[PDB]
Amino acid sequence: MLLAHISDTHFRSRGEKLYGFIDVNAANADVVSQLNALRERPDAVVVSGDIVNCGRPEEYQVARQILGSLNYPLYLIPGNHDDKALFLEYLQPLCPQLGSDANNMRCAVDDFATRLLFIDSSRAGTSKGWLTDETISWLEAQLFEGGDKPATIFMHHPPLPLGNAQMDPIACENGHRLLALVERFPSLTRIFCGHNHSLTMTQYRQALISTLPGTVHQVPYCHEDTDPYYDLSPASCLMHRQVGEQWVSYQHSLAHYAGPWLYDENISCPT
Amino acid sequence: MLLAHISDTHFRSRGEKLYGFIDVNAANADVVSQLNALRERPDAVVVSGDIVNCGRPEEYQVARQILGSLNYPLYLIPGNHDDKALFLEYLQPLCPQLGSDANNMRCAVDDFATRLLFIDSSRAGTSKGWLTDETISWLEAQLFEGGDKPATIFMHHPPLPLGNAQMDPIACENGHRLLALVERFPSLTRIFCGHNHSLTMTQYRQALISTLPGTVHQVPYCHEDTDPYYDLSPASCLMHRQVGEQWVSYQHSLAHYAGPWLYDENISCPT
Amino acid sequence: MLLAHISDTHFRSRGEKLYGFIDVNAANADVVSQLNALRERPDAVVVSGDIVNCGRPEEYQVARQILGSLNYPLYLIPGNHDDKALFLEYLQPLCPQLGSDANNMRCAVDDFATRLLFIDSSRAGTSKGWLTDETISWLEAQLFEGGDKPATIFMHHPPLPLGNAQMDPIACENGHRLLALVERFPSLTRIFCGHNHSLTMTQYRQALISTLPGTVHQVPYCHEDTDPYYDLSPASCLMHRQVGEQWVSYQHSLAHYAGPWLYDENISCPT
Amino acid sequence: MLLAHISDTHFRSRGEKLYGFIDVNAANADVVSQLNALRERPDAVVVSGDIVNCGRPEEYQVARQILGSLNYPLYLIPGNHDDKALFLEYLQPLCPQLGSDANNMRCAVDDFATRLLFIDSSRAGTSKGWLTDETISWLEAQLFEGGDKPATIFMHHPPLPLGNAQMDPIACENGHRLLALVERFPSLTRIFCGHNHSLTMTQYRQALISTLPGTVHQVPYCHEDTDPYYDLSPASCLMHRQVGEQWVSYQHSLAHYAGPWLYDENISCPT
Amino acid sequence: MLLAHISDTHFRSRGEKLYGFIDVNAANADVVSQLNALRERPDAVVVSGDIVNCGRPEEYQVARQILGSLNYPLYLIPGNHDDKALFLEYLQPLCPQLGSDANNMRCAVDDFATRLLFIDSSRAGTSKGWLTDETISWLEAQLFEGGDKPATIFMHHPPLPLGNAQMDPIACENGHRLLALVERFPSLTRIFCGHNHSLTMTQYRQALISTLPGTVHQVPYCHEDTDPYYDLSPASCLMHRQVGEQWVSYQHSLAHYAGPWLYDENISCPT
Amino acid sequence: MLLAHISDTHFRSRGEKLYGFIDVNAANADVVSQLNALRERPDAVVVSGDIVNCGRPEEYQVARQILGSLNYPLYLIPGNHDDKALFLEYLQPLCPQLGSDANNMRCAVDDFATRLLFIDSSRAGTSKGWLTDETISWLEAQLFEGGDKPATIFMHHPPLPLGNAQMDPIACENGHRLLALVERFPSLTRIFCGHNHSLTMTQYRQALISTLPGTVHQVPYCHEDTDPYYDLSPASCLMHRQVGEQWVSYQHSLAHYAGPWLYDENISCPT
Ligand SMILES: [Co+2]
Ligand SMILES: [Co+2]
Ligand SMILES: [Co+2]
Ligand SMILES: [Co+2]
Ligand SMILES: [Co+2]
Ligand SMILES: [Co+2]
Ligand SMILES: [Co+2]
Ligand SMILES: [Co+2]
Ligand SMILES: [Co+2]
Ligand SMILES: [Co+2]
Ligand SMILES: [Co+2]
Ligand SMILES: [Co+2]
Repeated sequence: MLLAHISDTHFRSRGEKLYGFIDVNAANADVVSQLNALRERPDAVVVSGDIVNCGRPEEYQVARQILGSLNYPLYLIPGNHDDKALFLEYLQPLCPQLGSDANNMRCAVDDFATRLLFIDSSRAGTSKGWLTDETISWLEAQLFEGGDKPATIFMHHPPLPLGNAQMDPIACENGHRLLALVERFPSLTRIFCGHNHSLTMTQYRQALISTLPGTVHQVPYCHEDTDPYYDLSPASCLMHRQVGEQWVSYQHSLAHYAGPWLYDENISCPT
Repeated sequence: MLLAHISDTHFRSRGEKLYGFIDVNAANADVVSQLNALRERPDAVVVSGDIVNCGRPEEYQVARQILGSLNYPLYLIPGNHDDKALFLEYLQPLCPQLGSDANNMRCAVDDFATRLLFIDSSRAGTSKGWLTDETISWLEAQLFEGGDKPATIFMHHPPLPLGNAQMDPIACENGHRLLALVERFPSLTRIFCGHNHSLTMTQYRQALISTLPGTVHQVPYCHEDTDPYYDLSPASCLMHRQVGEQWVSYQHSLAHYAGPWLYDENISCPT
Repeated sequence: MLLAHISDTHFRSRGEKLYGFIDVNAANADVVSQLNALRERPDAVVVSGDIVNCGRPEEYQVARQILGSLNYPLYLIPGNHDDKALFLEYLQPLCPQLGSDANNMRCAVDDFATRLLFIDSSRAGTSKGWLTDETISWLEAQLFEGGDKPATIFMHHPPLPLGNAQMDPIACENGHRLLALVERFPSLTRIFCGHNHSLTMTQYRQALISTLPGTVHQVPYCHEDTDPYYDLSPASCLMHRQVGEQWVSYQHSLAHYAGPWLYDENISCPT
Repeated sequence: MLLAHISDTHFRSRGEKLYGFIDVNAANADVVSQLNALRERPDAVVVSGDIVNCGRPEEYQVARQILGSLNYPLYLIPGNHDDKALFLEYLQPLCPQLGSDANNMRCAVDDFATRLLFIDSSRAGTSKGWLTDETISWLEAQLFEGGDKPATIFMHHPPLPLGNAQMDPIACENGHRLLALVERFPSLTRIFCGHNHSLTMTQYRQALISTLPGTVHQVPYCHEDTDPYYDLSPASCLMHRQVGEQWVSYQHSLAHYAGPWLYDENISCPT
Repeated sequence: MLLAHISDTHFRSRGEKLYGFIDVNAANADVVSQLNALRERPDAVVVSGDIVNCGRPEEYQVARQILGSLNYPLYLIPGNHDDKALFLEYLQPLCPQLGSDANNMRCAVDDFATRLLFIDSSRAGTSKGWLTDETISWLEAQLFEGGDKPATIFMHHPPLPLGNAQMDPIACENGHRLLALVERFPSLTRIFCGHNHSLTMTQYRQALISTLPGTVHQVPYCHEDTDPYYDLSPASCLMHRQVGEQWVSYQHSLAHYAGPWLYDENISCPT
Repeated sequence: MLLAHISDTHFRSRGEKLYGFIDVNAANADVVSQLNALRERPDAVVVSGDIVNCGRPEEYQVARQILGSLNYPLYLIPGNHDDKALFLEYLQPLCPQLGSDANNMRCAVDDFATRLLFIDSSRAGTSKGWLTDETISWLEAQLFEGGDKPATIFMHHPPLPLGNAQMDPIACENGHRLLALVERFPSLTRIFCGHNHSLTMTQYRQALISTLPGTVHQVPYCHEDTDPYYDLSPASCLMHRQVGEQWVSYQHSLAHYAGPWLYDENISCPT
C-alpha cells in the first residue's frame, strides 16, 4: 500500500484565480503531473479536500478534468467549500464507490492490510464540520465487522481542537462522536484531515490524528491571533506506506527545489 | 508549553560550507533570527540534531555562537555527526542539565504538563543509533517513578525502521528496547527524532513517533533506492504546544515566501 | 490621515495579460489583498492611475471588480490610458464625488488637516497631459476658499520636465499653469503624480512634487536614451501620513521578500 | 550634475556576514560593480551611511577596498555605526576634503549649479544624531556666504521626527537647529539622509527632506510598533541630477529583475 | 545576415496552458518582446517549430497574433505537432513564400551570402519525420542551381539518430535521404532542427547539424532511459551571423538573469 | 565514450568571491556534486578552462580540492587566467599525462573511438592565445601518425575570429596555423574551446568548432559593442558522447529548475 494523499485543491473555474492572483488551477495541474511522474508509484490518490473553492459547477468541471488526468484510482471526499450535490454529479464517476446518495457519501476500502474509511464531514450552510448519526453508525458497523484489522479514517474536518485560533472554531463541531469511537475501537489507529491547510498532528489513545497542508496555499497556526491569514508557503502532501506492521506517513514536497545530489564522505568532511 | 523543535543543523567551520556549496551557517543564523523574532514566543528550543557536521572543534565554536544567540533556554542532544566529548565541552554551558559526563548525556524536564526526556542515541564510530544499557534503565526509571504525567522523548535516531532505504539501516539498532518501554508504559506518548531530515511519522501503541526535517538540507524518502540523496527542498521545524490534555505538533516553515494576506469572503467568490 | 497611494494599475480585460505576458490583473489583485491586509490601516486608497491599459469597457469591468474589493474608500483619477466616459461609467460608483460630468472629473476632500485635491490631467487623443482652464479656475477657487490650510494635489501627469528622455515629451504639456498656481498659493505644498512609473521627486518653492512607481511594471529614467523601455523591477506604493504638522510619505514595498527579523545588538556585533 | 547616492552599506569583516546571514559585503560589491557599469555615468558617488556595522578596523579594511573599487570620486559621511577616528583613518584617503580632524569631518562642494554640503551627524556612544556647536555654525557660514546658489545637505540622521516608531527616538536630537537654518535661508532646498533604511520624504518650507533605502537590508516604517524590525525588501539608491533650475532625484533599483523590453503600441492593445 | 532562430513554441489556445500549468502563451509573448527589443537587430526570425501544440485552429489564432507582433520578416516551418492545412491558413500570410500548397510547403532565400533552405519534415498521423521525394528533388535542384554558394537547411526533425533514448525513435525516419544529399553537395554546410527541445549538435562531412532548445519547456537527453521527460530548464535560441566566410551560431539566453556588469582588472584580482 | 566537458571555472582563494560577489567556489562545488551525482556517468571530465582567476597558489589550493573531489578521471588544460608553473604544481597530480614540463603541457588520449587531443593555448603576459612552434608540430604528428581514427582537440582559446567584439581580439592569434591542419587532415573533426564563456559554434571544412559556456558567469556575444560585459545567465556544460560513427555534443544545464514531469498525450491535448 502506497498512498499519495493531497487535499484542499480549491479549484476555481476555467481561467479564474483564487482571490484573483493565486493560480490554483495551474498549481494543481502541476501537482498532478508531479504525482503521476513519481518513480515509486502509489496505488491510489486520496483527496481529503475542499476540492473546489466556491462549489460552483464550472469549478467542478476544472476539477474533473485535472483530477481526471491523474493516472491512479482516486478516493475523493467533500469539504466545507464543496457542494454535496455537484460533487457527486461531477466527481462520483472518478470515485464510483461514493454512491448515488449525495447526502451519504462514504465508503470502505478493504484492499490493503489497513482498511481505509472515507467519510463526509462537511455540513451545508456552515464552515464547521458535522458528523451525522448515520455516518457514525456506519462507522461503528465498519469497525465491528473489521475486527482486529487496523483502520484509518479520512475526513475533511479535524475531530478535535488543535489550539489554532483561526481554525478551531470551524473544526468538526461534534468531533467528540469520533473521539468516542476511537475509545471504543482499538483497531482505529489513524485519522487524516484537510481543512487546516497545515501539517498539524496529535495522538488520542491508539490514534494518530493529523491535518494535511494544502496543494496550493497554506494557513499558519496562530494560537491567539484570529486574523484569517493564508500564505504561499511551500506545499507538500503525505505519502502513506504500509511498512510491515507500521503505517508510515512521510511528507513529500510539491515545491520545485535544487537537487538532489549524492552524499560523499570526502566532500562532507575535507582535510 | 510551547517548544520550537529544530534538528540536524550540521554546522561547519567559520570559513566553510557544507559540501562546498550549502551555506549551513548562514541558513542556521537565519533560522535563529527567525525564531527569536516569532510573535508567539516559545518557552524553549530543542535541537535533536547532528549539531555539527564533522565533530570538529571549530564547528562547535560556530554552533556555540549561533545557537548561543537564541533568546531562549535550549535543550541540546547529539547525533552521529557529533563528538560526545566536544559536544559537552562547547554546548554544556548552553544546556547545563546534560551533566558533566560526556558518555551519559541525558536529562528530564518537569516544568510542563508533559514530562520531557532528552537522551543521546549516538554511538562512537558508526552512523547507527544505540541506547546504552543505562540510558534504557534511566528511561524506565523516569516512566516508572513518573505516574500519570505523560512523557515525550527526544532522541536523534528513530527507534524503529520506517521503510526508508537510506535511513533504516542507520536507525537506532536496539530501538526495539525502547518500543518495549512503550508497550509497558501507557504514559509514554511522544517520541521525536532527527537523523532522517524528513517529516515521517508513525504510531506504535499510544506513542506518536515522528522524525523532523533538517534546518537546512533534507533527505528524501525512497523505499527501493539506496543512493545517498540529499536536496534543498524547504526547511521547516516543529512547534510543540500543550493544548489542554493534548500535545499538538505543527509544522512551521522556515522558508521565505509570499504572504500572508487576509481571507475575504467576497474576494474568495466574486459575483 | 493615512493614505495608501498606488497608480498605473493598467488593468487588462478578463483573461488577458499586459503585452501578452505581464499578468497585471493578478499582480493588482495581489496588491489589493496586500493593501487590505495592512496592520496600520489607511483611511483611504488613492489611484492616480492609468487605471486600465487600453480604455476598453471589458478592462473597466476588471478594474471595477478588483478595485471594488479594496476595503477602503477610494479616490480615483483618469490617465492618458483611460477613457473619460467609461471611467465615469464604471468607476464613478466607487468614487461618487467625481461627478456626473466625464469632462470635468475632479473633487476636494476636506476631512484631514491637509485638504486633498483630485484632478484630471488626461487629454483625449494624446499621451501628453493637459490642464484645462476650468480645471485651473476650480483649483484657484479651492485654494482661495481653503486659506492657510495646506493642500495637496493628485494628478496623472507631472507638471514639469524631470529630465526623463522617454517621459518628458509626454509630461503635462501646459504644466506651467500649475507651477504658477504654486507660486500664487503658499498653502499648496504637495503634488503627486503617476505616468512616469517611477519614484522621481523634486521641489518648486513650497511644493514637493513626485511621481509614483507603478503597481506592476516600471519604466527606468534615462536622460538621453529615448527607447521606450519598461521593466519588472520591484513595485511599491506611497503611504501618506499626517505627522503633526508634517505631511510624510514613505515607500511601501509591494514585492514579496524575506523577513522581517528583529535587530539584536549581540547578533549585530558578536565577540 | 549626476550623483549616485547610496547609504547604509554596513560592511562587516572579511569572513563575516551581517547578523550571520545577510552577505552585505557581497551585496555591496555587487552594488559597486553595478554602479560603475552604468551607461549614463554619475559625476560622483555619495555614501551617507553607516559605512561599517560595528566600527571595527577590519570592517573599514573591507569598506576601503570595495568602496575603493568604485570608478568615481566619492563623498563619504559617517553614521552612528561608524567610528570617527577609524572612518578618518581608512576612508579619508578616498575623500580628502573631510579634513584631518576626526571630530569635525565636513565639507562643501562648489563644482555644480547646486552647492553640496557634507556633514557628520553621528555622536559617540548613542544612536541619536547631534549637530555639534560648530557644525551648525559652519552650515550657517556656507549659506550666509553662499548667496543665491542653491544648497543641498547630506547628513546621516534625519533632522526631524518622521512618525517612525523605531527611527524617531534615534533621529538627530537637536535637528530643530537645522530646521531654523532652512526657515532663515531660502537658499537651502534639499536635505538628504541615511539612518532610516527607507525612502521617506517630507518638505519643510523650501526644503525637500528625504531619507534613503539602504544598499542591503531595509527597515519598515511602523507608526505604532516599536519592535526593531529589518527585512530584505528590494534595495535601491537615489540618483540626483541637475535639470535646468531643478534638482531631481529618482530611485534607481539595485535588485536584479526581468527586463527591459520596448513598448510597442500594437502589442499593448491588440485587435 | 543576422538571424534569430527559435523553435517549438507549442502555442496553446487563448487562455489555456501547456499541460495545464506551463504558460507557453505568456512565455512566447515574452520571447517576442525580448526579440524585438534586441540592440543588434536580426534581419529575420526563423521558427523551426512545433508552432502550436495540438494543431487546433484556436491555437493558430494565438500563434498568428503573437508571432505577428514580431517586428521582423518571419520564416516559419511546420512540425509533428502542427497541422499542415491550418498552418498554411493562418501563418502563410506571415511567411508568404511557403506557397499555396499545404502539402509542399518550402522555400529558398537568396538574400544572404549563404542561401537558406526551408523544408517541411513533418508527416501526417505520426511523430516521426519524413522527407518526401518531391522535397528531396526540390532540394537537389536548389543545390545544383546554387553551385558553390554555401547553403543551410532548416527542418523540424533531425536527419540522424543523436543517441537520445526518447527522441531518436521519433527522429526523421528517412533522414538518410538528406545525409546522402550532404555527401552529394559540398556547398550544403548547415542543417538546423527543432523537435529535440535541446541544443544537441554533430558533424557529417562538411555539415554542422544541430537541434535547438525550445522557447519554453525543454527535454533532457537520456541515453538509455525512455521515460518521456520534459522540464522547465532555461530557454534560449540561436543567433546566426555571417562573419566574413564563417557561419557562426551563438546561444542567446531567453531567461531573465542578473547583469551584465563590466569586467574590471582591479576588481578581478585585488591586492 | 561519455565526456562531461566544463570550462572556465575561475576559482578564487578560500575566503574570496569573484569580483567580490560571485561565489565561484560554491557554484563549482555545486557543479562538482552535480556531476558526480549524474545517473548516466561520464567516463571522464574535461576542464578546458581558466581553472583559476588570478593565477594564485591559494586559488590552485581551492581548485585542487574541489576538482579533486570529482569521482572521475580528469583532463585539465590551462587558460590565460592560469599560471603555467602553478597549474602543473597543483593540478598535474590530478592529470599525470600533462607531463612535468610546464611549458609543453599537452597530451593525447587513445582509449575511445575518437582520439582526444589536449593542448595549452595560453601564453604568459597576454590574454591572447598562441600555439607554440612545437605544440603545432606535436598536433601534426598526432594527425599524421593517427590514420583514419577521428580526432578532437581541446584548447582554451578559439582558433579563429567568431565576430565577438570582446572575445575576438583575444582569440588564438596564430590560430590560422591550426586551421591549416584541418585543411590538410580530414581526420580532425572537432575543436572545442573555453575562453568565450558562451556556446558559439561554426564549421571549417570537416571540423565542428565550438566554444563553451562557463560553469559560473557568462559573457554575451556583441558584434558592435566592445564594453567588457559579463553576466550570470544560466551555466551549463557540454556532454560529448560517441554514438556509432557520430560524435554528438549536447548541452547539459547546470541551473536548478522545475521538473522533470512525464509527457502524457491526454494532458497535452485535453477534450
Ligand atoms: Co475547509
Ligand atoms: Co480548505
Ligand atoms: Co544523523
Ligand atoms: Co543529519
Ligand atoms: Co500615463
Ligand atoms: Co502608465
Ligand atoms: Co544609522
Ligand atoms: Co543603518
Ligand atoms: Co516535434
Ligand atoms: Co516540440
Ligand atoms: Co580565457
Ligand atoms: Co574565462
